[PDB]
Amino acid sequence: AGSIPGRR
Amino acid sequence: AGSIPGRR
Amino acid sequence: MGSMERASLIQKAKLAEQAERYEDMAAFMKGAVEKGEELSCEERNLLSVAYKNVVGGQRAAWRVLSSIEQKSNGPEVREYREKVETELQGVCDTVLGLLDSHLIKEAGDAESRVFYLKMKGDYYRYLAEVATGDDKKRIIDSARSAYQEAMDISKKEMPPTNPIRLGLALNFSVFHYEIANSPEEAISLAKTTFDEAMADLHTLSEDSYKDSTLIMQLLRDNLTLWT
Amino acid sequence: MGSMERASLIQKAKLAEQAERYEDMAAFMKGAVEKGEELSCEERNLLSVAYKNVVGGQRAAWRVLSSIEQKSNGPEVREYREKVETELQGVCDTVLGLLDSHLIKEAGDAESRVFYLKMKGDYYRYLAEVATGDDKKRIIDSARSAYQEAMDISKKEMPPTNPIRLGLALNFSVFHYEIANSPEEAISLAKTTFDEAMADLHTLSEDSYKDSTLIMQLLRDNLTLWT
Ligand SMILES: *Cc1ccc(C(=O)NCc2cccc(OC)c2)cc1
Ligand SMILES: *Cc1ccc(C(=O)NCc2cccc(OC)c2)cc1
Ligand SMILES: [Cl-]
Ligand SMILES: [Cl-]
Ligand SMILES: [Cl-]
Ligand SMILES: [Cl-]
Ligand SMILES: [Mg+2]
Ligand SMILES: [Mg+2]
Repeated sequence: AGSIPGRR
Repeated sequence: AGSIPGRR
Repeated sequence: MGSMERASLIQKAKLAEQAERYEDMAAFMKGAVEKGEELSCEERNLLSVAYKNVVGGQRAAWRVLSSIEQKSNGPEVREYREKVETELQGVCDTVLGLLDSHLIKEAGDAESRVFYLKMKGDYYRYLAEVATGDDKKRIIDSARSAYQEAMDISKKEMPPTNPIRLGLALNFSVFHYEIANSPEEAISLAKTTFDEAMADLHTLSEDSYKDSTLIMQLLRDNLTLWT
Repeated sequence: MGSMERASLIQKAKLAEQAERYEDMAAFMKGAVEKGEELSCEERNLLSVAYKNVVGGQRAAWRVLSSIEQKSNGPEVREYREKVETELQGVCDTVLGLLDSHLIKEAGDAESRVFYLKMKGDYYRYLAEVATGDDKKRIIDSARSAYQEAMDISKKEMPPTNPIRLGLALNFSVFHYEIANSPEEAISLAKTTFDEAMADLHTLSEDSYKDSTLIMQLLRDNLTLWT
C-alpha cells in the first residue's frame, strides 16, 4: 500500500 | 567510462 | 545552522535535493525552520521532501533487518535493528519537535495547517510502525488525532481535488489499513475520497487536473490492492 | 568500534550491506580493520564494497554540484560543493589511512597485496578527480605509483583471467583516460588486458569463466566508448 510521494 | 563494481 | 542566512539554507536545501543528499537537505531545512519565520508553500515542500526521504531510507533498512531478525527466531541482528530503529525514532522525534516548536501553532491558513498536521500524523505513523511496548497504543492515537484534525479542516476549507487534501486522505487510509487494523475504514475512505474528487475534476485547469488525477491514481492503486 | 568484537563487526557489515546502509558498513569494516588482524578475501571485499559505495555517492553529488557551479560562472553553490568535496576527501583519507596503517605492509600474498594497492590507486584517483591546486600532480603520481606496483605484482603472480588482475587493469585504464590525459595508454591497456584474458579462458571452470568474462565485458564497453 502506497503513501504519498513528495515530488512528481 | 566504467570502473569496476564491487559486487556481481 | 544558526550562523547561516535563512535564504542560504533554503538555497542549499534545493541544491541538496538536486544532488540527492537528503540528510543535508533535512539539516538545512531544520536550520531554516529554527530561524523562527513561517514557511512558504515551496519551503514546506522542501522540509517534507527532505525528511520523507531520510526516514524512508531508515524504514526500508529497518524492514530488511526486522525480516532477518524474525527468520532467526547471536545478538547482532537484534542489536543492529535496534540501532537503526533508534536512529529512525530520533529523526521522527526531530520532525515532530519542529512541528510542535512552533510550525503548527503559527499555521493559520488551511494549506499550511493541514500540511503540518498531515506530517504530524505521518511521523507518528512511522513511530507506530516500530512500536511494540507500553506506548504503541498512545502513539497510534497521536497519529489518528493529527490526521483527524487535518481531515476536519480539509473537508471544511479545501475542494475535494486539492492535492494536499487528497494526499492526506491517502495517508490516513494507509494508517487505517496498516496501523489501526481497520481495512474497511481504509477502503471506505479511499473510495469516498476518489469519488468526490472525480466529481470535482470538471472545475480544474489542465495542470490542476494532472496534479489531482495523479494522486487519485494512487488511491485507486491501493483500492486495487485491498479489494 | 573498539568495544565490539571483530566477528560482530563483520557480521554487522554484512547486515548493513543487505540493508544498503553503506555508511554503517564502512564504519563496521573500519572497526574490523582497526582490530589489527589481517583480512580474509571476503573481508577485503566487504571493506572495499562499503567505501566504494560511500565515496560513490559523494562523487555523484560532487559532480552534480560542480556542474551547477560551472553553469553559474551568491557563494552558496561553491560553499556547498566545497562541503561535499571536503567530506569526500575525508573518506578517501580514511581509507588511505587504513591501507597505510597497516593493511598493505602486512599483505604478503599476491591476492591481498594487489587488492590493497588497487584500492590505494582508486582512492588517490578519487582525490585527483577533485584536485586543482598545488598537489594535483603529486596526487596523480601517487595514484599512478600504487596502480603500477599492483600491475607489476599481478603480471608476475596472477593468471591473465584473475578477476582482481582484470579489475585492476580496468581501473588503471580509467585512470589513464580520465585522470592522466593518456587515452592511448588507456586504450592499449584495455585491449592487451582483454586479449590476454581471452587467450586464457580455456583454462577456467564454468563459474570462473563467468567471473572473468563479466569483467572483460567492462573492458570492451570502455573500448567501445573510447574508439
Ligand atoms: C501531503 C502531500 C504531499 C505531496 C503531494 C503531491 O502532490 N505529490 C506529487 C505526487 C503525487 C502523486 C504521485 C506522485 O508520484 C510521482 C507524486 C500531495 C500531498
Ligand atoms: C578490484 C576488483 C573488485 C571487484 C571485482 C569483481 O569481480 N566484481 C564483480 C563484477 C565484475 C564486473 C561487473 C560487475 O557488474 C555487476 C560486477 C574484481 C576486481
Ligand atoms: Cl549495532
Ligand atoms: Cl500564521
Ligand atoms: Cl554549506
Ligand atoms: Cl601477512
Ligand atoms: Mg538574516
Ligand atoms: Mg575479541
